[PDB]
Amino acid sequence: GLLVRRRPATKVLVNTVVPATAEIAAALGVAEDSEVHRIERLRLTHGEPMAYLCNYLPPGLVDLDTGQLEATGLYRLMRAAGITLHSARQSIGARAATSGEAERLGEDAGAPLLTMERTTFDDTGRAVEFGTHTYRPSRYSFEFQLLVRP
Amino acid sequence: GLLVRRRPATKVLVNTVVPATAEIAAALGVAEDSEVHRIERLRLTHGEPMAYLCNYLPPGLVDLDTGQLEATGLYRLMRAAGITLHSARQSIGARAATSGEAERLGEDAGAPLLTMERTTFDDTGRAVEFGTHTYRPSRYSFEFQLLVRP
Repeated sequence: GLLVRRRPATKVLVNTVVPATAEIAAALGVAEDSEVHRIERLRLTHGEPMAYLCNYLPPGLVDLDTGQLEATGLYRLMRAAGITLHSARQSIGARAATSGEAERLGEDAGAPLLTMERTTFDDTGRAVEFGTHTYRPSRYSFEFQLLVRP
Repeated sequence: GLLVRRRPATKVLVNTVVPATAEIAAALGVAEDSEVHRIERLRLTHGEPMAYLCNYLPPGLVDLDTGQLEATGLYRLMRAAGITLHSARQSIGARAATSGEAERLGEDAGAPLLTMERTTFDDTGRAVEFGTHTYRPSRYSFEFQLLVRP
């Protein structure tokens, strides 16, 4: 079996409620146009922008107060509200940035970005969080160790 | 603790012996300019190029016959020669492709590529393999599941 070990400042840009598109509904297992929470954060290191984090949560899970979010990570907050985080599904990829995300991060439109999409589930196998993220490749990379564990 | 589960055709382009640069020596724990094996593979899916794989092995580990390499994966071959693979260190990133890798893969110079670097160690904690890879982001992504395991 394969065990894993993974090898900044946060500013909230969006804290809203929104109807689920098909992609979001699919990820979270809710109905299209049902309401979900949309959060957007910029993460900076040494005052420079590192990553752009968009997250979607299903209704009635957590109190999403902007501010709490600038203090601690989203997972810590969720556990704090007594959500159990049991697994996550992840895909890591790369894209040319469109004008929007290129601006938010301080980069030219078309410049390569590191992307990742994640869905997080609880004890009962329900999606609890869906994230769609971009990272400045000159500023960030996914670092981990894989271990064969008896 | 965090367990992990991961969610083509191969053509050998280079099978050679080469002096270690500082980067390669560092990864593998050998001396600069000491000799290492350099392998290069193109992986294709449906006859289209998916990834460009450069690997370096320290001397006297495996018989690296081109051909065997078009049949099976590099890890299987190494285990086959009785190497124990115990862990690996990985970093995943993104780059604009330079003319070289852009050509090899069928892409314009500057087009975003998915990159990954990996070092693999055996039972005794020695590097056994160092890989430096590129992936066409429209053709590939890193897919996995993370599990909290009692």
